[PDB]
Amino acid sequence: WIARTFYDGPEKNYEKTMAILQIEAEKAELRLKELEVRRLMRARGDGPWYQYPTIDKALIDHSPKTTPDN
Amino acid sequence: PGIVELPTLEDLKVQEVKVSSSVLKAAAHHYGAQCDKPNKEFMLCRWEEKDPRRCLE
Ligand SMILES: CCCCCCCCCCCCCCCCC[C@@H](O)O[C@H](CO[C@H](O)CCCCCCCCCCCCCCC)COP(=O)(O)OCC[N+](C)(C)C
Repeated sequence: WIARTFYDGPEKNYEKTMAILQIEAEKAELRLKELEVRRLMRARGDGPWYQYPTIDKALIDHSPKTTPDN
Repeated sequence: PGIVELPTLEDLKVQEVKVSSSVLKAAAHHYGAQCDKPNKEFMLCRWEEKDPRRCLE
């Protein structure tokens, strides 16, 4: 009676644990991957991250400048 | 890095205009009216090449 009215079967807890373990394992591997990706982008600068501004080339004036040699 | 190329001293010889700035200023308007074509060719070459060594002729 106690088992019937207060508790559930073992399969429920077993499969809930399986799902929880999957979630945590993927989170751990994602954390490692993100750390490595951040390190690579900060070192190489070719990624979307750690992009530091440079001078906009639309500011340059391309006209004759009173002297032939610029 | 690299060796700069310069024209020889013989390459820079020309019959020089030996009149002073007052004579030049007095003649300037008719000079510009008459000698426009070679002057314009030289100045176009000068702002297009951006190099004195490419404009000697
Ligand atoms: C001879 C008898 C021998 C056995 C004695 C049994 C004693 C029972 C009292 C002790 C209870 C222990 C604590 C249990 C707390 C958790 C129970 C909880 O899990 O059950 C919930 C229900 O909780 C109960 O309603 C709590 C009862 C609280 C009262 C206990 C008895 C004493 C109450 C005294 C009140 C006095 C008021 C003043 C009177 C004047 C519903 O659970 P649920 O998450 O759906 O479960 C899913 C699985 N299912 C679907 C199979 C169930």
